[PDB]
Amino acid sequence: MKKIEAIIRPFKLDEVKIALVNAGIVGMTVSEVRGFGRQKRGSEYTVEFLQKLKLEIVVEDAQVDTVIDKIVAAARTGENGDGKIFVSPVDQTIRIRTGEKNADAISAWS
Amino acid sequence: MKKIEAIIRPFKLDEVKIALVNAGIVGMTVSEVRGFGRQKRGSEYTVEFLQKLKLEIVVEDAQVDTVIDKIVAAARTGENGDGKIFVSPVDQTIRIRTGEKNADAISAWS
Amino acid sequence: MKKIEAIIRPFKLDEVKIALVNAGIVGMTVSEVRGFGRQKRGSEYTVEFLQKLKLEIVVEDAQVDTVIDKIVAAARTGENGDGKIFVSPVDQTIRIRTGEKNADAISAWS
Ligand SMILES: Nc1ncnc2c1ncn2[C@@H]1O[C@H](COP(=O)(O)OP(=O)(O)OP(=O)(O)O)[C@@H](O)[C@H]1O
Ligand SMILES: Nc1ncnc2c1ncn2[C@@H]1O[C@H](COP(=O)(O)OP(=O)(O)OP(=O)(O)O)[C@@H](O)[C@H]1O
Ligand SMILES: Nc1ncnc2c1ncn2[C@@H]1O[C@H](COP(=O)(O)OP(=O)(O)OP(=O)(O)O)[C@@H](O)[C@H]1O
Ligand SMILES: [Mg+2]
Ligand SMILES: [Mg+2]
Ligand SMILES: [Mg+2]
Repeated sequence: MKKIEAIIRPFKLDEVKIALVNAGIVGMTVSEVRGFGRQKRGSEYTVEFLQKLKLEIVVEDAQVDTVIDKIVAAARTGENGDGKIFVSPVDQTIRIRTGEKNADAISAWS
Repeated sequence: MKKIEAIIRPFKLDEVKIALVNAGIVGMTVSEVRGFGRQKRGSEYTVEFLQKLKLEIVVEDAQVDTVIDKIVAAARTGENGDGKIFVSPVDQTIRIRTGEKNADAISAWS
Repeated sequence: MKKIEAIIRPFKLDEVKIALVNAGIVGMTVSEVRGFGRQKRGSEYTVEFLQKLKLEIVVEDAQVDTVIDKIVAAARTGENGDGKIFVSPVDQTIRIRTGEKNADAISAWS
């Protein structure tokens, strides 16, 4: 199991969501965040942090590469600021209503 | 050390908090998020993302199973949408005020 | 690659940002959160969760100790509530605009 955390442009949420759902994703969490990247000592009057959305998608390992490709293709515009993806390990997943775990708590297959 | 990330119904925060504190938890972070799960191509007029709270609780490994059980018991209602828990590894924890690490930065025992 | 998650006092954002940028950091994400720590059964009228900012900084492993030290030095005040840092593994990083990975998606060196 892995967590895919994708930081995207806010306007891209629905395009990314549709891509993910059509690829078989059946869960995801979205956070409002602000950030900076490489910015191709500070100011008291201006703000370097830009609004983004943080998508968190917990998947099985066999899904990761597909998910990444779907996100990148849907989120990209070609302009600096398109976002960044971080993949990290997940040890266990539990569905609260039922107590089901791992693939049972993630998968479209029940 | 592990991070327990629990996505719960907003109204359940205080019931879950009380359960955790009574089980000996002495730290946690809460985020406002939106999400979807299995939803037992999109719309321009309606919103599939539902408001939830993201609880992040960093614990020692011996605490994990207890914490999960306390969260599930307090958060559950039986209706779809009760939430989901993800456990992930933590390599190091540091308390900023003192520089203490790991168990010293987590534990109720000082 | 590691994720450094630093929970800090809101007023400290710019001091911490400046320290990180001067140490060579060229990316970070900030979240509004609420939390509690050790609090040196609840109430219906009062709120134990305190506003904090969650900084997420994905770095290469050689940067971690420097980053931690910069954060702690900039964020500390000496009063309870100064914050907490969690370090966790990252398996892969992808820049959305270009598809670059790992160090190429993190580093100041291109
Ligand atoms: N190393 C990082 N750690 C944590 N968050 C980051 C990091 N780099 C970028 N981010 C997040 O991703 C968002 C988008 O970054 P952005 O797309 O500008 O990256 P970039 O490296 O500057 O690439 P580009 O050249 O395409 O702009 C940032 O606003 C921030 O929220
Ligand atoms: N795989 C996932 N990855 C990331 N976040 C998820 C995932 N699945 C669910 N979530 C988060 O958990 C919240 C609650 O999900 P929910 O309880 O509806 O899960 P479910 O799998 O549909 O189970 P149920 O049948 O009990 O509804 C979602 O709104 C989202 O924030
Ligand atoms: N174990 C934990 N898991 C998750 N978040 C935590 C944990 N401990 C603290 N936090 C987060 O860090 C914030 C700051 O905690 P705080 O600095 O009060 O920690 P503390 O352990 O009480 O240390 P101090 O004695 O310096 O107050 C909390 O409000 C919460 O957001
Ligand atoms: Mg950029
Ligand atoms: Mg559901
Ligand atoms: Mg405290």
